[PDB]
Amino acid sequence: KPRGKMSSYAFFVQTCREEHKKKHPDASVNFSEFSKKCSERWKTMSAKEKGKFEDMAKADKARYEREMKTY
DNA sequence: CCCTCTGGACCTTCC
DNA sequence: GGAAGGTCCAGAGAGG
Repeated sequence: KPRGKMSSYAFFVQTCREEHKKKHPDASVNFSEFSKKCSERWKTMSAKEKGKFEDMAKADKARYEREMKTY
């Protein structure tokens, strides 16, 4: 079962969590409040501050298709 | 000694 | 429109 695609937002939240952990390895992390602030941040980002992540998504999009052609 | 699932907010992909 | 299925997850149950 090939993993499902990961949107730019999925990549962004993963990255926000990697970035948050490294500087605060003491991290509580509440499902509801981590989600809210990641998406509150995604709003204040620009079409190309986001680009870094859509690229990661376009890549993982190609990955899915490639694994998909064998399952 | 060492994968899967569940709750749920939020977002994009897909029907 | 809105379901499906991603991201964030600790702890428990299932199994090597």
